[PDB]
Amino acid sequence: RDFNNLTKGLCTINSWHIYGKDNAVRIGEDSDVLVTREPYVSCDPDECRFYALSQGTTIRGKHSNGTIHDRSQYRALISWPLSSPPTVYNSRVECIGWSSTSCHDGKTRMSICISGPNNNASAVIWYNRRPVTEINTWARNILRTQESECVCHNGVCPVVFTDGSATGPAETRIYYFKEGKILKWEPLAGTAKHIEECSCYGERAEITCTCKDNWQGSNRPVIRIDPVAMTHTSQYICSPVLTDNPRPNDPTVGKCNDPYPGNNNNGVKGFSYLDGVNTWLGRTISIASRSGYEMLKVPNALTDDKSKPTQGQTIVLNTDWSGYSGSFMDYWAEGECYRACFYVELIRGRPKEDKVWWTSNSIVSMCSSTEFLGQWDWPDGAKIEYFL
Amino acid sequence: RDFNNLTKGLCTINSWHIYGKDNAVRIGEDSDVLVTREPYVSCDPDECRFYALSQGTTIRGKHSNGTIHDRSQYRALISWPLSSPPTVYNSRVECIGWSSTSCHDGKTRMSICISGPNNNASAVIWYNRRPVTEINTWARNILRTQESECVCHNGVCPVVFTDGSATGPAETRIYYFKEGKILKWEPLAGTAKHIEECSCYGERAEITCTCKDNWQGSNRPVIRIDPVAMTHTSQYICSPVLTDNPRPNDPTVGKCNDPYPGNNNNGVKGFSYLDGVNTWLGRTISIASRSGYEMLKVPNALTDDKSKPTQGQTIVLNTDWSGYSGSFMDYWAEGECYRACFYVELIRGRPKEDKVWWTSNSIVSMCSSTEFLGQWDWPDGAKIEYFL
Amino acid sequence: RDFNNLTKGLCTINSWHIYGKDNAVRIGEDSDVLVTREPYVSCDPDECRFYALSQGTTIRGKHSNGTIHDRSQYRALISWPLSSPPTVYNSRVECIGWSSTSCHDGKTRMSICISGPNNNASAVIWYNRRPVTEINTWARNILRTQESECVCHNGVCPVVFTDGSATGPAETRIYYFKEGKILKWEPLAGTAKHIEECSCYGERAEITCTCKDNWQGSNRPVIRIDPVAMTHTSQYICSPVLTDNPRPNDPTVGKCNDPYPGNNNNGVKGFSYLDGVNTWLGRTISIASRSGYEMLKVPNALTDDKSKPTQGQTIVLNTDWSGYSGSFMDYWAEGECYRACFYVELIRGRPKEDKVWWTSNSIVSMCSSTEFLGQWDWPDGAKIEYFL
Amino acid sequence: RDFNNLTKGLCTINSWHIYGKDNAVRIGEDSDVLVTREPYVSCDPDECRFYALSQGTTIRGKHSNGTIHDRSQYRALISWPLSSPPTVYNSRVECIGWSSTSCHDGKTRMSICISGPNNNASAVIWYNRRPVTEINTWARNILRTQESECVCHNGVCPVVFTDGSATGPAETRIYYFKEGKILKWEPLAGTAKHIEECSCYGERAEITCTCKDNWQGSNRPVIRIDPVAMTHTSQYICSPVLTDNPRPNDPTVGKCNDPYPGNNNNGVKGFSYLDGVNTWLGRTISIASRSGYEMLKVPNALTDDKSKPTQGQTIVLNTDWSGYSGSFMDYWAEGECYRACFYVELIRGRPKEDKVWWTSNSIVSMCSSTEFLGQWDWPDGAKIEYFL
Ligand SMILES: *[C@@H]1O[C@H](CO)[C@@H](O[C@@H]2O[C@H](CO)[C@@H](O[C@@H]3O[C@H](CO[C@H]4O[C@H](CO)[C@@H](O)[C@H](O)[C@@H]4O)[C@@H](O)[C@H](O[C@H]4O[C@H](CO)[C@@H](O)[C@H](O)[C@@H]4O[C@H]4O[C@H](CO)[C@@H](O)[C@H](O)[C@@H]4O[C@H]4O[C@H](CO)[C@@H](O)[C@H](O)[C@@H]4O)[C@@H]3O)[C@H](O)[C@H]2NC(C)=O)[C@H](O)[C@H]1NC(C)=O
Ligand SMILES: *[C@@H]1O[C@H](CO)[C@@H](O[C@@H]2O[C@H](CO)[C@@H](O[C@@H]3O[C@H](CO[C@H]4O[C@H](CO)[C@@H](O)[C@H](O)[C@@H]4O)[C@@H](O)[C@H](O[C@H]4O[C@H](CO)[C@@H](O)[C@H](O)[C@@H]4O[C@H]4O[C@H](CO)[C@@H](O)[C@H](O)[C@@H]4O[C@H]4O[C@H](CO)[C@@H](O)[C@H](O)[C@@H]4O)[C@@H]3O)[C@H](O)[C@H]2NC(C)=O)[C@H](O)[C@H]1NC(C)=O
Ligand SMILES: *[C@@H]1O[C@H](CO)[C@@H](O[C@@H]2O[C@H](CO)[C@@H](O[C@@H]3O[C@H](CO[C@H]4O[C@H](CO)[C@@H](O)[C@H](O)[C@@H]4O)[C@@H](O)[C@H](O[C@H]4O[C@H](CO)[C@@H](O)[C@H](O)[C@@H]4O[C@H]4O[C@H](CO)[C@@H](O)[C@H](O)[C@@H]4O[C@H]4O[C@H](CO)[C@@H](O)[C@H](O)[C@@H]4O)[C@@H]3O)[C@H](O)[C@H]2NC(C)=O)[C@H](O)[C@H]1NC(C)=O
Ligand SMILES: *[C@@H]1O[C@H](CO)[C@@H](O[C@@H]2O[C@H](CO)[C@@H](O[C@@H]3O[C@H](CO[C@H]4O[C@H](CO)[C@@H](O)[C@H](O)[C@@H]4O)[C@@H](O)[C@H](O[C@H]4O[C@H](CO)[C@@H](O)[C@H](O)[C@@H]4O[C@H]4O[C@H](CO)[C@@H](O)[C@H](O)[C@@H]4O[C@H]4O[C@H](CO)[C@@H](O)[C@H](O)[C@@H]4O)[C@@H]3O)[C@H](O)[C@H]2NC(C)=O)[C@H](O)[C@H]1NC(C)=O
Ligand SMILES: *[C@@H]1O[C@H](CO)[C@@H](O[C@@H]2O[C@H](CO)[C@@H](O)[C@H](O)[C@H]2NC(C)=O)[C@H](O)[C@H]1NC(C)=O
Ligand SMILES: *[C@@H]1O[C@H](CO)[C@@H](O[C@@H]2O[C@H](CO)[C@@H](O)[C@H](O)[C@H]2NC(C)=O)[C@H](O)[C@H]1NC(C)=O
Ligand SMILES: *[C@@H]1O[C@H](CO)[C@@H](O[C@@H]2O[C@H](CO)[C@@H](O)[C@H](O)[C@H]2NC(C)=O)[C@H](O)[C@H]1NC(C)=O
Ligand SMILES: *[C@@H]1O[C@H](CO)[C@@H](O[C@@H]2O[C@H](CO)[C@@H](O)[C@H](O)[C@H]2NC(C)=O)[C@H](O)[C@H]1NC(C)=O
Ligand SMILES: CCCN(C)C(=O)[C@@H]1OC(C(=O)O)=C[C@H](NC(=N)N)[C@H]1NC(C)=O
Ligand SMILES: CCCN(C)C(=O)[C@@H]1OC(C(=O)O)=C[C@H](NC(=N)N)[C@H]1NC(C)=O
Ligand SMILES: [Ca+2]
Ligand SMILES: [Ca+2]
Ligand SMILES: [Ca+2]
Ligand SMILES: [Ca+2]
Repeated sequence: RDFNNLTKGLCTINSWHIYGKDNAVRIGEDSDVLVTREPYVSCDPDECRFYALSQGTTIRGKHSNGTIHDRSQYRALISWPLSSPPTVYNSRVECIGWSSTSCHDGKTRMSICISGPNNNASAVIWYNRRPVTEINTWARNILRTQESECVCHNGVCPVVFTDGSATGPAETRIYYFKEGKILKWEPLAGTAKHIEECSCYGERAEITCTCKDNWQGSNRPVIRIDPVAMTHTSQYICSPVLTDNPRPNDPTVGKCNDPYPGNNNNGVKGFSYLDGVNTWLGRTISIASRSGYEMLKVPNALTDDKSKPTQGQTIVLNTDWSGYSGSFMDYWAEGECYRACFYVELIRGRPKEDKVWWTSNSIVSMCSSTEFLGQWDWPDGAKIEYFL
Repeated sequence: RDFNNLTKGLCTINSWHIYGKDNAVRIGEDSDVLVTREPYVSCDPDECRFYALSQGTTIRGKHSNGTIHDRSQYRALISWPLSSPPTVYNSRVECIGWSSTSCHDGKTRMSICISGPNNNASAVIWYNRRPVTEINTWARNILRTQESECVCHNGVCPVVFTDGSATGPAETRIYYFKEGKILKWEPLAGTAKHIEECSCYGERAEITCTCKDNWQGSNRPVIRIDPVAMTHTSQYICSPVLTDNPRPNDPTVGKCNDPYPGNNNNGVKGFSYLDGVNTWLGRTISIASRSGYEMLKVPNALTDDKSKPTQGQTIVLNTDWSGYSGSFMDYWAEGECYRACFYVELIRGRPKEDKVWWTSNSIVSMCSSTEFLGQWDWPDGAKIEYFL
Repeated sequence: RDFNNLTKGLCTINSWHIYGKDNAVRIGEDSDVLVTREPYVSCDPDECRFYALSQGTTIRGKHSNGTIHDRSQYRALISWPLSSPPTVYNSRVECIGWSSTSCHDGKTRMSICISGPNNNASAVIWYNRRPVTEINTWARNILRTQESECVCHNGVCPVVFTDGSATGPAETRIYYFKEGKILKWEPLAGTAKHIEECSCYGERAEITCTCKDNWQGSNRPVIRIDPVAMTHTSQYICSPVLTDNPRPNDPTVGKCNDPYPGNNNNGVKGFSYLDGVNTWLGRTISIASRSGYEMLKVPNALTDDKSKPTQGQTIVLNTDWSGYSGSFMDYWAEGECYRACFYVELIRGRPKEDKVWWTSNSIVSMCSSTEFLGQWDWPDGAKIEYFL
Repeated sequence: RDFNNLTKGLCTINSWHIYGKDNAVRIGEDSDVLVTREPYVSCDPDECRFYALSQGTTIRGKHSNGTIHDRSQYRALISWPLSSPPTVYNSRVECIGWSSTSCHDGKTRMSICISGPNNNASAVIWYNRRPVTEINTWARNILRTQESECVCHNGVCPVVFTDGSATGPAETRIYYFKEGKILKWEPLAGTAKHIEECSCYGERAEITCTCKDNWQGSNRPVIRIDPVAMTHTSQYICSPVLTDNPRPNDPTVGKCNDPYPGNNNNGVKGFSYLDGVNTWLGRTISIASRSGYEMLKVPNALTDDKSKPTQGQTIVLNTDWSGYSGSFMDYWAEGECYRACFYVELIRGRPKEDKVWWTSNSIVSMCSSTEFLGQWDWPDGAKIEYFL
């Protein structure tokens, strides 16, 4: 109809309720489920769906062998109905590639897939299910993007890309697209020293992205975008409650404009909702691996370098595998505020579970409640032994 | 379009004709059919569908082992086309949880799923396929609901929940929702001493629910709701034709305001159509187990403590497994009256058939006919030996 | 929109072109295809679909054992997209039962399914996908109907039923339905001595049905219905080109008002297009079994007791299995005339191929061409050995 | 809405970006994927889809044995969602046959399938999913057509057919259809000596077809059609960059009106975009077999007998199997020009890989970019060893 405008602020997050869960690995042990990774969720005005990067093979299929690898010509961005698993028969291919993002602007959806060899990748921007724009690699070193939904305001949908090293300074760009066409792009500015896999959400005409500093930071970089002025700023979450993985133990004081040191060249895509006292941070429980997942209310985490938790909710037990996590919201729901939501990728198989030769995942997702709801843990649920 | 109003009375029930049957277990022996239990049927203005609580695994899959358990993080309310089986590929997830209800108000559908650990469950009310309201457990002991469709009148859809003990007094509440929001809730009143899994239907602006007294009664409790005044009453079916399971043998006189004794802490979800002489009761044939199923016309069963059958129809032979049963009607059919319908859950596997390690079911459903139709029996039809 | 009226006459049939073929048995050897029999084809104003009586199990499934049987509680009328096979995942259940008919009146579709034990069957008439009318058995001996599409005119859709003996006189009735309700019914009249499984088509406000006299006739009975006056007549195809199976060898002169003798208590559902010189008869090639299939142009077959073929087209070689055949036409196609179409059921398995324990079929269908097209034969195509 | 008119010219082709890839063989190793060959792509105003000739069996099924054969009664033209594989459950049958073409005219789609024995084949032209016209073989020797999409202009959709010898002169005809009806047909004229499997595209009210001279030419014949005047011309691509397979090595000067000699009675369906300096030719890398695939910019290839490449892009490595290739464009995209697209059939199995008994393929497709994008190679990706 008309382009959606981020006119509402976030609802008060007093807890998280269960939103969707596909139990993909459990079900796929005996049905035609595609092997995936790097999942996310994204809404259209009339439907919300699960998204991920297929590996072009079923879990039980013999081609599942070797799916620990990230980039191949057999990957594609696929979407499927909320809480169903990604099967061969219900999965819709949005585009071909090994890194993606996608978002609805209110009128139609823009999906972006990057493919190519390491030194010669290219992004192709689809709008209304047709290819419209193509961007060639600028640093010739794995052009890559969010791995979660982008956000639009009045037709303008900013997207963060990175090209270059994962263990040194790289070239991050913020592209402002409208109907799949490039209106403008900027180089990253601010104090964030390295940007990877941004998780974004929008409220009151501002887009907040919590990304990942693979190079040096255990605290997360944040990019705040003005989609009207088409400008942005960057910094790090000030809080001592560190949210990358692996990471050192929490200090008593964090860093606002520098990476918090202790772990180099590693991390995991993650997210946060930064809204004054209504601030909640997601993170793996383990400081060593992608294990467990919890949400912590840390009032003013973005700007207060001594902020610590005032409330929390466990999502996945530390005795269960987690993985990537990101933000999304249903911008087309009823009500006066946007309900914060997130998903957690539950990785199974390699490298942690190496008795099998594949790597896949299932999805669990939650949204906020103004109630103070009791908590449950939500594991993948599959028994690896069955796959042997 | 507009909210549906219960303006019609029930059609005269002279017999029952076959409405739907999915043969899920038979078919699932060699196809991707989800393991389920606690099924029901519910209509939208343009389609009627089968509903149930998936176990997040196929019947043939290795994860089917252990599906006798009621509550896990792998369950979800799913719906699928009438008479098809619940497959991985055609099942639509309505919400995540291990206890549910769902009903269309004429404009859109409300679905409710409760999830959580025993002492910390929570309900989330979805409307128009979006989460709108959340209710936290009030007694910290398995918050639970109908397991069959709710009913709406002018946008108001009452739902009965219970939280607390299954073998003592508990806290039952009647919530009146409109567009997924709570307009009001009451504690249970009347003479019903324990309420569980209510089966409801609406006619002439009144909603009748035949539930289950797990604690003491072999006769069924009944809750009659006024959706306009948002008030209700409760009692027991007076008739000596006892309809819970297990149960004692039928006496010559029943009880109108107290549970009829003889069996404690057990039962099965069931239903009835209470309409003066046009009254029909459903029940298992066996007084000891979920075996067989028959419909009995017992004129004035609700108010006459000596009422006995004047007609009957066998639905499932006593040599076949039955299970849960509930009511639903197509409130959007043509004609001057609402045609009473019901379903019977045909449970296969554990605990009765323990050579297999799973528990699932298929569905058979009937609706009333003004004709006096010949009868057939409708068993699940699967051979357990094939699964070995 | 509006009720369809049979305002056109048939197109000139100079040959038959391929219309649809599902290769169900071939495909089902390694995919989830339901076991069926008694198939047909029927069109809606915007789509034409394949129909059949499912056996409630896949071909490869263990429950396929015993599917030679005709009537069980696991059968249902299902429809699926033209030329696809009937799979567990794309098959839509129209109603439950072991004998059926279905037709679109221009506004919506009426489907009829009969179920029950032999001495207590009942038909339930569905309209707009809802049950509207029920008819109880009148002779208590396998109430049964067409097994192919009915035809409508201005909302009136006549249907032929038979109840009683298959090897003696029985009680055949012609019901005139409108919006699923009974406007009227007549007993069969005319000279046809036994009626079973009528195949019908409509043109110029008249409905012609070529049925089967199981009891005595090797020539086929014909019922011509006036859907406006709601009256009919009956006789036999006069031609010596006999079209039932099994049957004696063709004589030089046939019978117009009596069954042509030589074979008792047996036959196969079949059809014909009776249109003066534009007359074409379908029949198995073998006079002994359901083997082969050919179309023969026999000018004035209905009224000329010495009529013989003037042209022909082989559909299935005599070295291939055939089975039931019936008529249908797309009453919503463009043009000035109705294009005659038909299907042939290609039965595989029992009783002819008894190395397997199942009985199923695939479908081949043709429509007429005003051209004189070259001919091909169209067998099922499956290798039974593969199923062993 | 209205008939589409070829009002735009082609966009400038500076490179090719990835458009779609189904990884059918990889996925089909463990899921219900139909065996196919002779694929293509074609767009409707609201969706673009993959098309191919099914073999009426899954790859893993036992009936896959023998699928190297081209024509059987078990083949059919099927279409399915872009980039999904052709499965039993998502494939839509357009018509029955072993040679086809299909195109949308802006209002609805016309699909053509030819079936029959070698000496008695016939084409049936479907429009709006209904059979409208039939054409009988004229030379009684494998009536055949494009194997890729046709193109329409103001309702007129020209189609090229050939009937007769594949190793001598044959009878090629250009049919001009409108709403499935024949407006006119011509015999082939011009200098092309043999025509087979034309690949066509339209721009600025002209339709260009790059076909295949099976008999003598290693250079490709080209037919340019005027859909308004309903006339055409024919010649060969003048360029020395030879594009058939097998073929001799490239000379320094090609032939404009005669087949370039060196290889007789063999070839492969292929295509080209002939647009002055904006000219790009596709071809297998190997001069001996269907191996590899590359796109070469050869300015003025059609008219310049000494034209050589000025740029290029590898699509499939010479160490990977290729096969048929053809053109299509989304005539309903936004923008001022038509974006040239093409697909490459990646054949697996027989005759090159004879350890398996089947022959199938997957699809890769690209469209043009005005950017100068980095290149990747796109192989089928399946491991034949897995199928053993
Ligand atoms: C039914 O449901 C309800 C609803 O969920 C249940 O109630 C919930 O219970 C939760 C668990 O207790 C509770 O969650 C905790 O909240 C704490 C904050 O509240 C307390 O402090 C505030 C502020 O003073 C008070 O207002 C309030 O009254 C409380 O006293 C959080 O602080 C908790 O998180 C910390 O502990 C958990 C382990 O429980 C860690 O995993 C987590 O990371 C936090 O601790 C680490 O990080 C901090 C900050 O740097 C460190 O100081 C600390 O030492 C830890 O550091 C180590 O571990 C991390 C992670 O591994 C590592 O990185 C680091 O290096 C160190 O090694 C926790 O979030 C809910 O708030 C509460 N909800 C409500 C509404 O009440 C109820 O119990 C359920 N009922 C039943 C019967 O079960
Ligand atoms: C073709 O189709 C038609 C249509 O279906 C067939 O006709 C139907 O036939 C049915 C079976 O006969 C018949 O059903 C019965 O109806 C009885 C009522 O009708 C009779 O009584 C009235 C009132 O006097 C008369 O008007 C009428 O003329 C009849 O005489 C019911 O009473 C029957 O139910 C009871 O019996 C069945 C077993 O048949 C039990 O399973 C059932 O539970 C009922 O009996 C128990 O409960 C009562 C009440 O408390 C006890 O008194 C009794 O002892 C039983 O108690 C024991 O068992 C229960 C259950 O296990 C246990 O809990 C308890 O503790 C005890 O142990 C039955 O419903 C249809 O009405 C009739 N329909 C029509 C339209 O005619 C026709 O036969 C078919 N044709 C062919 C050829 O087959
Ligand atoms: C390319 O395609 C075209 C198009 O299809 C091919 O041409 C077609 O060729 C067909 C086969 O020849 C042909 O079909 C036959 O048509 C005959 C009628 O035409 C002839 O007679 C008329 C009338 O005189 C002439 O005008 C005309 O010129 C011809 O001379 C039919 O009579 C044929 O059917 C009979 O024979 C077949 C076997 O071929 C039987 O299966 C069939 O049942 C018919 O015969 C039985 O029944 C009759 C009637 O009672 C008996 O008299 C006779 O003895 C048979 O009876 C026995 O068998 C039956 C069945 O088993 C049994 O019940 C009974 O008891 C007995 O045991 C046949 O239909 C097409 O018309 C023709 N089409 C066109 C447009 O030309 C062309 O050949 C193909 N090209 C190539 C290269 O292959
Ligand atoms: C990142 O991405 C970019 C973008 O893709 C990469 O850059 C691309 O690199 C490509 C590979 O180098 C390049 O493709 C080549 O383009 C050549 C034309 O450009 C050159 O010539 C022009 C004209 O002078 C100059 O303007 C320009 O500056 C260049 O110098 C083509 O000529 C190439 O094709 C020929 O070679 C390939 C092998 O590479 C053959 O397979 C192909 O068939 C062509 O050669 C055969 O045919 C010709 C013509 O008849 C014969 O003369 C020749 O001998 C060959 O003949 C034999 O082989 C054939 C086929 O088997 C057989 O039939 C025959 O009988 C003989 O046996 C090639 O197309 C892109 O244009 C370039 N793109 C851009 C935008 O720059 C970049 O490298 C990537 N980066 C990294 C780090 O990898
Ligand atoms: C989001 O904001 C823009 C205004 O920036 C709205 O766009 C106006 O919409 C009306 C109706 O479409 C037009 O007549 C105005 O000219 C539009 N645009 C501009 C850019 O001025 C848009 O409608 C808003 N979206 C919603 C859902 O309200
Ligand atoms: C059910 O009853 C309510 C009246 O209680 C009907 O609601 C009225 O509908 C008309 C048209 O929508 C409005 O103009 C009235 O104001 C509506 N409501 C009220 C609450 O007064 C409703 O239309 C009835 N439903 C149907 C199907 O007739
Ligand atoms: C089939 O015939 C009936 C007439 O018998 C047509 O019905 C008339 O349709 C118009 C528009 O719906 C009404 O105003 C007339 O009263 C209708 N009916 C009768 C029974 O008189 C019907 O429209 C015809 N169908 C078609 C497709 O033309
Ligand atoms: C393609 O061209 C034809 C003109 O040749 C357009 O057809 C005209 O369309 C308008 C509206 O439908 C009619 O009133 C004219 O009579 C139409 N036709 C002719 C043949 O004169 C057609 O609309 C054009 N297509 C598009 C998409 O613009
Ligand atoms: C305190 C529980 C009382 N109660 C109603 C039961 O135990 C019911 O028993 C039965 C049962 O089949 O008897 C299954 C139900 N299972 C299910 N809905 N998943 C279960 N309810 C819950 C919520 O687990
Ligand atoms: C008294 C029965 C006479 N009759 C028409 C038959 O026996 C038909 O025979 C055949 C048959 O293939 O010959 C199958 C039919 N099977 C089927 N429609 N399920 C069956 N009809 C019924 C209703 O069972
Ligand atoms: Ca890091
Ligand atoms: Ca009880
Ligand atoms: Ca007979
Ligand atoms: Ca050649």
